[PDB]
Amino acid sequence: GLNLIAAHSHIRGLGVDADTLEPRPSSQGLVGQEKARKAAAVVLEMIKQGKIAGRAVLIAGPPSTGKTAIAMGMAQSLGQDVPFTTLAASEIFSLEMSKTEALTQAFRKSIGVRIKEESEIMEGEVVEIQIDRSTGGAKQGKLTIKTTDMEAIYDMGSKMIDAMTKERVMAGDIISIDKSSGKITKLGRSYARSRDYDAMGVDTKFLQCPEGELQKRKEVVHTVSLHEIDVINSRTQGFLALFSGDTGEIRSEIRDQINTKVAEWKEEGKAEIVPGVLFIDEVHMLDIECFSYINRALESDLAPIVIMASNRGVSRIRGTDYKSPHGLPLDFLDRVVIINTHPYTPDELRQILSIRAQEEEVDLTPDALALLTKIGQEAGLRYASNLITTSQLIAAKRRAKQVGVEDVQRSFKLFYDPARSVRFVQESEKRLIGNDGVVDFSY
Amino acid sequence: GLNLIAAHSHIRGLGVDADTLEPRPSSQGLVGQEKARKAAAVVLEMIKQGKIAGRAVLIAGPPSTGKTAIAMGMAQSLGQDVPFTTLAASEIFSLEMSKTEALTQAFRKSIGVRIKEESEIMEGEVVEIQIDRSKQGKLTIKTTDMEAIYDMGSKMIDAMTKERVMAGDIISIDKSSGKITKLGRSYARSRDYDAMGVDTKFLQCPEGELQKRKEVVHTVSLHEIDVINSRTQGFLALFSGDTGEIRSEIRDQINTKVAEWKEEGKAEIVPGVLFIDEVHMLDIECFSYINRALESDLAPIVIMASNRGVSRIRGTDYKSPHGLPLDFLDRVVIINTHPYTPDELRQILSIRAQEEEVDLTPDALALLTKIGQEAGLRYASNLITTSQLIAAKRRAKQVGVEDVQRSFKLFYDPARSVRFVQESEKRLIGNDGVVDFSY
Amino acid sequence: LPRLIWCDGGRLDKPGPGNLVAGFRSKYLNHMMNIWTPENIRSSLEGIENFTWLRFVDTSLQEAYRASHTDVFARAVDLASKQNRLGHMQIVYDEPEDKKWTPVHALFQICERENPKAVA
Amino acid sequence: MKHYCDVTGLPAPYLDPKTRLRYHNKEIFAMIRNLPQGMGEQFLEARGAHTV
Amino acid sequence: HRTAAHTHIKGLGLNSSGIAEKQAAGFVGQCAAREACGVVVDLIKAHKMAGRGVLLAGGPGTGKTALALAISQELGTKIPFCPITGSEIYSTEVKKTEVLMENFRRAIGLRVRETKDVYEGEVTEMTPEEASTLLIGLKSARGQKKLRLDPSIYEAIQKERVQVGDVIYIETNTGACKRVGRSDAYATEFDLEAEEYVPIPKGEVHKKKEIVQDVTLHDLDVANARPQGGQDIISMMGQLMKPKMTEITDKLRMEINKVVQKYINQGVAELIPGVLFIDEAHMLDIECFTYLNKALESPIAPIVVLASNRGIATIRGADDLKAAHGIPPDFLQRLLIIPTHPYEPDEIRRIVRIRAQTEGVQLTDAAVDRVAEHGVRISLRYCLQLLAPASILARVNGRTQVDVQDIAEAEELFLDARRSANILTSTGESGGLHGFIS
Ligand SMILES: Nc1ncnc2c1ncn2[C@@H]1O[C@H](COP(=O)(O)OP(=O)(O)O)[C@@H](O)[C@H]1O
Ligand SMILES: Nc1ncnc2c1ncn2[C@@H]1O[C@H](COP(=O)(O)OP(=O)(O)O)[C@@H](O)[C@H]1O
Ligand SMILES: Nc1ncnc2c1ncn2[C@@H]1O[C@H](COP(=O)(O)OP(=O)(O)O)[C@@H](O)[C@H]1O
Repeated sequence: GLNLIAAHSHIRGLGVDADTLEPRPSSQGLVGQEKARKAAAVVLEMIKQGKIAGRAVLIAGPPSTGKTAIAMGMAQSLGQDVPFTTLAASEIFSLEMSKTEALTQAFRKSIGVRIKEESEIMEGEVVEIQIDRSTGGAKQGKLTIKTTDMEAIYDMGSKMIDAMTKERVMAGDIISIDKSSGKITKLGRSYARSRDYDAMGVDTKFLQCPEGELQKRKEVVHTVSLHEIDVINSRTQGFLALFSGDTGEIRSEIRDQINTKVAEWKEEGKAEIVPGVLFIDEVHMLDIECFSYINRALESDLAPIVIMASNRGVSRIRGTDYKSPHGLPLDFLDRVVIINTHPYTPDELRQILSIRAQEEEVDLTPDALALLTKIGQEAGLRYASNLITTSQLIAAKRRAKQVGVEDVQRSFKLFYDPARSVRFVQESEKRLIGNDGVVDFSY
Repeated sequence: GLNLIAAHSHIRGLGVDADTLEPRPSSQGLVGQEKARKAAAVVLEMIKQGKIAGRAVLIAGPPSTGKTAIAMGMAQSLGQDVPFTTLAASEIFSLEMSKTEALTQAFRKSIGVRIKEESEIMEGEVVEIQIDRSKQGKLTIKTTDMEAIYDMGSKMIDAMTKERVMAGDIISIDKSSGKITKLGRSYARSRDYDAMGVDTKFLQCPEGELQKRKEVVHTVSLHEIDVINSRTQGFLALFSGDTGEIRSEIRDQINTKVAEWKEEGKAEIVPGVLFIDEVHMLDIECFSYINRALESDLAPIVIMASNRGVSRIRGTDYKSPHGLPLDFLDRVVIINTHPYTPDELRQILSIRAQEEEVDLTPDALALLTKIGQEAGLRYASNLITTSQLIAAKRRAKQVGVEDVQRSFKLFYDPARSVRFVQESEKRLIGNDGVVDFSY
Repeated sequence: LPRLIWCDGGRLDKPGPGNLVAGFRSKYLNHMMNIWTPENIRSSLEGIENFTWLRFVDTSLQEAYRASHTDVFARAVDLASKQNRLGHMQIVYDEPEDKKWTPVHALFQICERENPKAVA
Repeated sequence: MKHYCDVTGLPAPYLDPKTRLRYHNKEIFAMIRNLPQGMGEQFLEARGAHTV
Repeated sequence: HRTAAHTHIKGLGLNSSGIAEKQAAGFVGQCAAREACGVVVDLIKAHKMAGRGVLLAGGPGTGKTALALAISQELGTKIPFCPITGSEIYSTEVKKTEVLMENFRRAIGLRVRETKDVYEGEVTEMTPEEASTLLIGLKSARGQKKLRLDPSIYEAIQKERVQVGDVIYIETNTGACKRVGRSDAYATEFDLEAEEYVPIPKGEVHKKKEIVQDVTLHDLDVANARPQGGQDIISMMGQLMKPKMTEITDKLRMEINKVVQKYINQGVAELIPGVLFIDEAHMLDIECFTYLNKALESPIAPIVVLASNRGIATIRGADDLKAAHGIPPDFLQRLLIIPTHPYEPDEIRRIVRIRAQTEGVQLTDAAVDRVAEHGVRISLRYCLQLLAPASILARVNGRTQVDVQDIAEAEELFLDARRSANILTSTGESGGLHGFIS
């Protein structure tokens, strides 16, 4: 399809027992990190129950230790039923709006309003339309329509005749009508009328006739975030700003009205509130002004749960000239719990490389897998995973059916790992541009 | 109403014997500061005469020494005869416009143009309209006291039609413009309808004669005439802001025309005051502009206040007195305010207690005066209202000593707060972010 | 979108059953407690009060009230129905004895009563 | 005029093009087109409708 | 309902004399700070004072934001309580002083009472009666009524696509109207039409309701500065047409004061001065505090409550200046200052029990004691976070209540910042493969 293979495509979930929250040593694409995956499983329970508001969890650990992997596992195990918002901290630095507005919008995207609405909908194959134009048009008309089970004629009002002539409905068209509003959508064309469609090229697809009742009360479930309600109410076609993104700094009295309106709908039972989760990757890229905002944005009943990831040691907080653990001020870290991810053992590296090789289309000999595992221990899990693709392409060019040690060794020779590339810049120092800007171009 | 009791509500004027400018020790709310009040009274005489352009006066002194009180007293005793623009220095740092543009506006807000005008206006309730669509027609219109029939020209019938005038509407006609305005409907027509349009307003019918004529005095600042001329309906920007950086050739042409209106006696120019409060927040680029701006024939008198010692000038890294460039201070005369003696504190606390309508016992006022001496005037002033609220919880009629004492223990003064910070060093967040949340 | 949001009072500005605020707020903020309505302007039209200038900017109280309530497109259409007569006065009222005559109700329209374009 | 099912009198969304009977659902449409050769006209005759 | 950080705080827990109960309304301790907040509540409810400033000062987690939200609840829903952090002032769209000025006016409320005259029915008649005035007939299941229509509300009804047989809603006092649909007595006009058929209203065709309506002076600012909502249709284009915030002039705010005072004199409107709360006030810069000196001098101005947790700290935007609270000493003279002190071990045990029964967590007393040890030794704010995980762990362990084992497991799954700082210290040793990035 459209969706290609990416770094995380193998992650299908958290790999955890739904009864006990015990993580399995490998399942759903996640290997190891068991203490961290158990803690992430407890956080999913908090999210799905919705009771607790504005918890902030930090996933802290070295690079390539599965902090994003666990975050993808949580997103995949919540599924489409819950708002999950994936923010890179670099995105808050908009030119369109202030940092705190961008953080408000991110929080507001992460609470859903869930609304259930019925419509009668009419769906069937068109047997016939006649229309009388006299000559101004649309004076009267009749629709005959069927399913495999039922056939009816309808007398049409003139605005339905305008809908029919707008959407060029003809005999054989399979249509649905949202009769609460009278938009008509041409679901397709019946195969039984294929020869009527003289203007349709050979690439044209055809459906079978619809089934059952011509009219059904379909029930639709909508989830709309608080941010969408905010943006709708910002200008005459404010919803367009959900796509073009040119929302200004939306005024807070609009949001306060909406908060009141949604609490009204909750108590009336017209709607339900669905608290989601905001994920902030590389949270250390936020500055001291962002953190002091987030402190108190977490205190609302309409706060999502927040989940954050950091690679950083004791490091300088942005927007100040002093250093703190994770790169985050202690003022903020007081309201956070930390989940820590560890480095992998060799058998965990072997398993992750195997899963990555099976998610890719790669037939991998046992000695190539052993070599890639040793490279993993010495050069890191990402570099070994990047060599899988490379070795497959080398093996394919020599027409080989399997990736052998020979192909991994070409890959290892052609593409340096970070440690070898660091050595390369240290040995090549006079030929590279140094931090003083000096370089020598001569032989 | 909307005018609640503020910190300067007791200041009702400068408190000087106007024939001689000698300050009376306590009058019009101002206590003490006689040397500064006499200097301020001499500045008022320069302002009221108007002949001197672009003097700058700095009111300098420690916090809570009446620098704002004296400038408010000048506003109160200059009166609405003359413009008095009050600018906090923080307001110059606009996103809509340059710093120097923002200052050019504040300078021009402080110069009035005054015009005296006879306007002839008809206002009344419409009785009926008749039209001879053979164009001509007749309007019948009433006050409470008079009624008449007027012959309408064709364009008046067009305008009456386009503006949808009907019987029971209150309308005005400006005879100079020849332009209608529907003001509303009379309260007598409230019974016409079971449902009203959103835009409809009821009025009392006009009263007296129909065709009134009135002598009106108009005072308009040079900044208003800038904004009006900036764009086709620029008068809307007078309220929303939204001026942009008004191009200088507009201002030059306005200055030239206002000079003609004075030469022809059509208008008089009314120079006023710009008060730049906490002027040390301006930067080196601002002060360099103000140097030239003061040197102009249409400059207001500028007054400014500072409480800074020797302090860093903003936009550079060297220090200077008052926080201001010496190049700028060379253009400024300086008025210095002083700390208050206990008997001056006692009076100011009494003036505040009267304004806040609090009945202090004599011992409460004595203790509160000692607190003001030991902990500062603003802190003791804040304890007046606090003690009233605590006394009311006792259902007490007068503020007793115990109500001042309880106010004192519940609310820390700045010095006691600074001690609390020093004794809490490791539990509060230091300048290096370190804190310990442990017990 | 569900009709709860898009139609039945999930939109703050549109009045109806289940949006009792919007009809009130529309009337009071645009008419009753609105500074640009002619009854409010007429209270401030004198002295040093905030509409004192309106006497001289060549616009009626009705026109000031329209320009505050219609959007910049609607105002631009209304501006099509108007004439550069102050620019024509520059052609005509020209001699020293014409004393650069300007309608006193248009006195502050300085930059259109005099500019080089109309002469050119 | 409100629309009722010719067979059962329940509300009828549908009018059959062939028999001209109004009907409630797919079950009664199945009955209506399986009627004996004279029976559709009897259901019309309870409305006092006729096609002869 | 959901459970956020302060949802156990119902109010200040004061006696009728204003003395604090040692544990009430969800508070434990802070009696001195609660009593001082009680006097601030009196200062707000006694409408007569403008622009008094208050500072809450004390360490993180000492309850400064509990106190500000307890004020907001003693103060009820009537009075505006406008919370912001000092970090929110830095708009990209208007200067900082306008953002403060707007929030000053959001804190001042104006209450109006309308008798809303509502008609809702099926349209029976739409007859002209003027040369332009209609009679509209409306029907419900309980009778009919006829309304004489003002020519302008008639055009409103005509811009809604209203016809005979439609169901419409009219606010006859405000002049609003809505097409609800077409009455389903017409549902068989055709067998298909693009139309929304609704039942006739089953109640009375006319309803009279008393509504108390609140606005703020900032709502008046916004409404008078620019055409709003359905007036400003071209705003849909974005770019230059967006409803940007603008640097509203004092001339506008002065006309709003005049017009509002007129409706107060007539008794139509009731003024309600409220609170602006600025949490994280140390994030305000020197230019903000300078403006607050002027803004607190105006005779209409809310009571302003600051909170700060800084010790002696540099003033933002003025690196040369250090002062207590991060508040410049110039400004600090204006403020009434309330100190909030650190909690003791037994006070922490009490707060833990209050939070547990608010979250619905049931604890053994050994679990209470073990959780409270983490408040003494690590942080109160860390105690409270452990309760919800331990409740989940207990139920998947099949227990009916949280016990020591579920606390001990929660401690291991969810580290505090101190233990995780020890990990960072022990592991950030090198630029090697497994180090944290320093
Ligand atoms: N425990 C794991 N199980 C399966 N795949 C993993 C695991 N840990 C990491 N990966 C994969 O290895 C790569 C690197 O880990 P990642 O989570 O992206 O790094 P970081 O922790 O720096 O965000 C990713 O493609 C990720 O999907
Ligand atoms: N001479 C005075 N007479 C009366 N009230 C005064 C006097 N000086 C100061 N005050 C009052 O004390 C408070 C602080 O004085 P103010 O002038 O505002 O301080 P600053 O000198 O820092 O500008 C204000 O409420 C002010 O009205
Ligand atoms: N005296 C108290 N009684 C009960 N709960 C308290 C008390 N003080 C603080 N809390 C709660 O403990 C937490 C920390 O206090 P908080 O007010 O957030 O600290 P800060 O002063 O940093 O804002 C909050 O959840 C608050 O509701």
